[PDB]
Amino acid sequence: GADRMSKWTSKRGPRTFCKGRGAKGTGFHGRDGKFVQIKEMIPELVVPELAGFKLKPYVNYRAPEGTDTPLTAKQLFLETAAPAIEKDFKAGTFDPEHLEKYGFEPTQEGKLFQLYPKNFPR
Amino acid sequence: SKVTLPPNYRYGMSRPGSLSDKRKNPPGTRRRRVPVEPISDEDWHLFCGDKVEILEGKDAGKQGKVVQVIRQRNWVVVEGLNTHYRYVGKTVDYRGTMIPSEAPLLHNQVKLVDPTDRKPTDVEWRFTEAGERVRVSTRSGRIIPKPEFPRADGIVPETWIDGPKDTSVEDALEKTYVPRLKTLEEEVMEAMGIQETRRHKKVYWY
Amino acid sequence: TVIVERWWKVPLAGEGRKPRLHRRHRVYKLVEDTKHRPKDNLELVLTQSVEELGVRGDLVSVKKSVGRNRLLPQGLAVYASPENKKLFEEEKLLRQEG
Amino acid sequence: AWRRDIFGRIIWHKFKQWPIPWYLNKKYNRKRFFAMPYVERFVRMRIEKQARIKARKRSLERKKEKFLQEKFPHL
Amino acid sequence: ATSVSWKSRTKYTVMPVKMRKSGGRNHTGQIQVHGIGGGHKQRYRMIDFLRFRPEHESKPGPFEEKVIAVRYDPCRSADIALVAGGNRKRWIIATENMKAGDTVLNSDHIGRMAVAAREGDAHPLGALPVGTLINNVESEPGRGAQYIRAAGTCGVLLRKVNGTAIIQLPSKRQMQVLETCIATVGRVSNVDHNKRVIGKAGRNRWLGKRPNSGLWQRKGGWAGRKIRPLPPMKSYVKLP
Amino acid sequence: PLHKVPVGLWKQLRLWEGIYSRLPRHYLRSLEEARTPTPVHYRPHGAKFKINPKNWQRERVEDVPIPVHYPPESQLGLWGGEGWVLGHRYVNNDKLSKRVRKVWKPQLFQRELYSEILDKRFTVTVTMRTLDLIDQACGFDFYILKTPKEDLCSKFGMDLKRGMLLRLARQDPQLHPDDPARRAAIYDRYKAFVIPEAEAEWVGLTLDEAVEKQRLLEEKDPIPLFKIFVEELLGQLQQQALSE
RNA sequence: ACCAAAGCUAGCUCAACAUACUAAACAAAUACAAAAAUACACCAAAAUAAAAUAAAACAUUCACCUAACAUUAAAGUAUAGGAGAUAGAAAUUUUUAUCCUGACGCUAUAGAGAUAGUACCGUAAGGGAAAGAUGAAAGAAUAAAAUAAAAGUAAAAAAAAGCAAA
RNA sequence: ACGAGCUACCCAUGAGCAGUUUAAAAGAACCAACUCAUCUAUGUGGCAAAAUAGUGAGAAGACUUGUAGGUAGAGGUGAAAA
RNA sequence: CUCGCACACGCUUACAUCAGUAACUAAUAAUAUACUGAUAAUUAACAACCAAUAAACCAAAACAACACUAAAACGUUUAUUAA
Ligand SMILES: [Mg+2]
Ligand SMILES: [Mg+2]
Ligand SMILES: [Mg+2]
Ligand SMILES: [Mg+2]
Ligand SMILES: [Mg+2]
Ligand SMILES: [Mg+2]
Ligand SMILES: [Mg+2]
Ligand SMILES: [Mg+2]
Ligand SMILES: [Mg+2]
Ligand SMILES: [Mg+2]
Ligand SMILES: [Mg+2]
Ligand SMILES: [Mg+2]
Ligand SMILES: [Mg+2]
Ligand SMILES: [Mg+2]
Ligand SMILES: [Mg+2]
Ligand SMILES: [Mg+2]
Ligand SMILES: [Mg+2]
Ligand SMILES: [Mg+2]
Ligand SMILES: [Mg+2]
Ligand SMILES: [Mg+2]
Ligand SMILES: [Mg+2]
Ligand SMILES: [Mg+2]
Ligand SMILES: [Mg+2]
Ligand SMILES: [Mg+2]
Ligand SMILES: [Mg+2]
Ligand SMILES: [Mg+2]
Ligand SMILES: [Mg+2]
Ligand SMILES: [Mg+2]
Ligand SMILES: [Mg+2]
Ligand SMILES: [Mg+2]
Ligand SMILES: [Mg+2]
Ligand SMILES: [Mg+2]
Ligand SMILES: [Mg+2]
Ligand SMILES: [Mg+2]
Ligand SMILES: [Mg+2]
Repeated sequence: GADRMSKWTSKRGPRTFCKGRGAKGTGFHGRDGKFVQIKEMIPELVVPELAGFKLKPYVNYRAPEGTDTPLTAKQLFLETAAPAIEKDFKAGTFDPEHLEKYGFEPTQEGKLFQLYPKNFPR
Repeated sequence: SKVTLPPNYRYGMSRPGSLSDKRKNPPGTRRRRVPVEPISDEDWHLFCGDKVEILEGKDAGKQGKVVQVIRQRNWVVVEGLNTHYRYVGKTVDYRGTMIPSEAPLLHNQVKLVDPTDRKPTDVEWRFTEAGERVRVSTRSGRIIPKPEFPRADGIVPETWIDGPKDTSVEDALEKTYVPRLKTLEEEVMEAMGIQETRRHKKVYWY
Repeated sequence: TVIVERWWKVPLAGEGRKPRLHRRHRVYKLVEDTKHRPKDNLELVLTQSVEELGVRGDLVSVKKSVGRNRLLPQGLAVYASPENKKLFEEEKLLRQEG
Repeated sequence: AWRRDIFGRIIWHKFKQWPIPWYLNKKYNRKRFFAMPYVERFVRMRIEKQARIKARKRSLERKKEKFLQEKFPHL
Repeated sequence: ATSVSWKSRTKYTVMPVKMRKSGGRNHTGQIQVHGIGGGHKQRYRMIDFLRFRPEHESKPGPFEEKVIAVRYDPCRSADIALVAGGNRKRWIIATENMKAGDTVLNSDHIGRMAVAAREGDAHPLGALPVGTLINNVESEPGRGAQYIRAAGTCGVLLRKVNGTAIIQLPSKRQMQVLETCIATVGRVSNVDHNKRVIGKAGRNRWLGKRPNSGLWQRKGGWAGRKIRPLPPMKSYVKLP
Repeated sequence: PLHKVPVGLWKQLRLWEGIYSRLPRHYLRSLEEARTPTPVHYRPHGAKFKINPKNWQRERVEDVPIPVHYPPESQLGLWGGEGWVLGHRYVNNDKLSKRVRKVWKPQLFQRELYSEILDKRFTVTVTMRTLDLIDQACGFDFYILKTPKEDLCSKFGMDLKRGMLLRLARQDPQLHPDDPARRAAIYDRYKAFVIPEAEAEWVGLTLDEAVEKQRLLEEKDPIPLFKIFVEELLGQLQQQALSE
């Protein structure tokens, strides 16, 4: 009989079995049967300029490392918002109702790169 | 990368993925299990690079420097003390280079020696008032410094020259992170001036 | 409604345990089917002056068919509960006194 | 979401991105996130099999510890 | 699995529609009728048995149509006829002497005087003479022609009483219906259908008749010449 | 090996642990209690002790309920607590004769019933027993509000009871918007079944429905940690200000 | 002298306690023809256990037979039974908290089927194995010691006559 | 529970039949491809758990055949051979 | 002596280059498409996925002129929307 442990790929079936190998789609089917490719569906690699970049894939061997201190939400908040909140509270202009001026986003549906829905691949 | 080993694996002073170990034990072998006394990481006081003395064997009372330790079989090996002689250069019609290799030894046969009186002592772990855990001898009552040993890579930080593809120490240790509330994507877009006005539509998740 | 009785006796269980039922306890005998009995007669208090039965304010005994299909659905009569009977009794009292 | 498939297991079903709501989806509507009454028996077998595996692992470890203590009487 | 019927076509069309035969099997897939299957491919020509169907409600009176062609229908024994009136054409059941270019009248009017019964015309049963040969008889008003349809077969009007018509079917049974039921006059086409001779066992297979089973069954008490009396009149009128 | 807990207590332990423990206490106790349903297909005997005719001795005798199978379509109507009796019987009523599988079924009727509180006509399938119970209770509303769950044995009946209780407790003007006097008269005669709102919306709910309702009530979006950190920082700043 | 033989371990079994019970992995893809990112729906279903057997046959009956109330007694008693085989209570009584948990269980034809539900056998449901042995060190194989003890052969074919022996 | 990928019968969708004699595509005739399997001889742990060689019957039809679907055992299907 | 080339279905690297074959596969050797190891390979134009909604439309394929019966798969156009 046929195998069962082997993977069921597109090479193991008839002509009518044309299964994808995992690549993402890049368009749809047009009018006369051709494939219409959508430009926005094709990823655009945002590659920076490395001409003046003074860093290398390897570090110096004598360079010391540091104690592992993974970044947490508490540390990020202390670094980005705690000084501003403290200064505003000392000044007396602090407004608990409005926090959008401090980087807080009440709703993610407005901006481009959303965090919980994860609108961006990488 | 790491190699996987069967539970019925015997350690023979050879790298598990090495050709010699592969030829000694093929992937289809499962030998009898040897009894190994359970010694924890907090009670293993025999390190690599320290001077030790030999209790029993042909070289009774001789002292040597530890060169390797195998925690799986509780083995400690010293350089050129407990030795058997073997030929390494073997050909069809020539032989030579008969070198003395050395057999492993157990923790019950090897005990640490303090550098003060050079006499055998028993090592017990103690907690210092400075927050450090250093081995303290009991026969004499002195601390034994950690035997710093060179790593297997073979390079010492004191003499290192940067290649074309190595960062300088100042560049590697330079701090340029500004902890704001923007994603890497948003920061890169702002830095490179990529302007995007239109936004995503409603997407249902289920 | 069919009423059935077990052919075999079930062993006792007095501590509150469920009786140990067996396959032989699934054998039943139809002692009586209630649909074949002479059905009782429904008593209703009239609320309107009906031609066939009588005047509003009387307890009349009509069969369940007409009681459930004609008197009650159309509001021509009500049940003979004590609460409903007290209201008719007081209505009769005031009608007699005035 | 923590779902319960037809095999009785508790899985973490990740959500996929769709252009139409869940009640209008041909492919999603025929999926089943619930267990039929005939799955409790197999769930019980799974529980008992895992319990047996854990119990015999514990017994093996206890026997190994006792054998090591007998072989090395350093006490 | 369960199969779906081929008869999913809500729009009436003149062109023949392709049909999927099923030999005795029900929707489940098991045989319910034996001796059916392996015939010739056929296309179904939809027949409008409601002869009096005015094109628009604005003119619900009698109307005249013209016969375009009388053609062969594989799905029935009789020949069909294409009749065109206004902006639509319909397949009807051809009578004994329908030809191309003929004129047919479809009416729903009943008068005190009987109408001269033509062959292709369709009139209500209350307007036809007492001794008229009819076909495509309709049971309830506005229901359709379920009764006599086979080639050459025709019923005979017997008597009209109390606004109610009585007919005699080809099975010699009396059928009582309302006098307003529309029925076509005359014998159905292909009057020589009973005299056809199947030349060989292969023509039956062409028609789609599988051979009978070879199992020998002893006759029971059902067999024998049962001289039974004619069944009583089948009445469709609703007496209050 | 052996389970620590017998398999019989698995359901009770599952009800005790998890979201099932967050259900209201009255609902939990209402499902925990198990009242015996009234005898319908079998005739009970009065005394607990009876004299054996052949032995002439007093012996204890008890009631063994006859298993009744309720088909799924019984939950869409009011069958009066009766259903299908699945059992065996002896042909010719002789023990030594054959044993035959037998199914006894109730006679179903399609009747329209009026609800005074809900002001609606329901076309439901009922039995002569249901109609007789309605007659004895002197009203469809009274019958529904009086007969408990174990005697109704209908999810539709439980839903009707829940709706009636909710309407009575809310004093809804939807009954007779233009007849306040009629509405008050209707509501006053059912005053014996007034239930507080905290318990009147959990009477005709199954376990799955109750779990879904509790999950919907407890469903809250996770508040961002920015709010927690801001509150903590404000508290620390207030403490520092007050300590100086 | 070949073939061969012997290890003592991997692990299993039965109970007690027990948190209170579908382990870890779940980046992406997974009930399209599973592991195939992406389009206007349809979803759900219940209806008694039967028989092999015992009654030396077999028709009424036939303990347990995947539904909790445990233990000491009442008691194999009252009862139910082609009153046969057999089935069988109840009223009423007894039961003092925890550790003291390991083994007059097996040692590779045994103990789990398990080195594994894997190879292999079937279209599928499904069935389902056998296989390990040196040494402190093989980073001691011009490698060292114990048995050379089964059947089968060789060393070493046979010389009238006979259940092969006495 | 699992089985109509073999086979029995249907449902869709396709495909084959060259030459000769006949106003013929006539369930006509000769005979190929093709489909069956009459008789004999080998084979009988075989090439083969049903074959080889020769010889035979049909070969425009109630014909052969590819793909896919359906009918499931107290049944299916059957030009009845249980 | 002559069952060859390709496609469909099916198997999945058994295909190609180099090297080795004491032994393992060929029912034996030689060596190798059938064993062993290393390294490479099948590149789309051919094939698969590749519009709906209403209306006009009875008129067979068999060189199809025109017919027989067993009545026969196979299509365009118009209008509205087709990223
Ligand atoms: Mg297989
Ligand atoms: Mg393929
Ligand atoms: Mg292919
Ligand atoms: Mg393209
Ligand atoms: Mg037909
Ligand atoms: Mg015809
Ligand atoms: Mg016949
Ligand atoms: Mg016959
Ligand atoms: Mg017997
Ligand atoms: Mg016997
Ligand atoms: Mg017998
Ligand atoms: Mg017998
Ligand atoms: Mg039994
Ligand atoms: Mg008796
Ligand atoms: Mg007897
Ligand atoms: Mg008791
Ligand atoms: Mg074993
Ligand atoms: Mg021997
Ligand atoms: Mg002799
Ligand atoms: Mg099939
Ligand atoms: Mg088939
Ligand atoms: Mg020819
Ligand atoms: Mg011929
Ligand atoms: Mg032959
Ligand atoms: Mg010859
Ligand atoms: Mg031939
Ligand atoms: Mg011939
Ligand atoms: Mg012939
Ligand atoms: Mg039988
Ligand atoms: Mg049969
Ligand atoms: Mg016969
Ligand atoms: Mg026979
Ligand atoms: Mg193969
Ligand atoms: Mg190769
Ligand atoms: Mg060879």
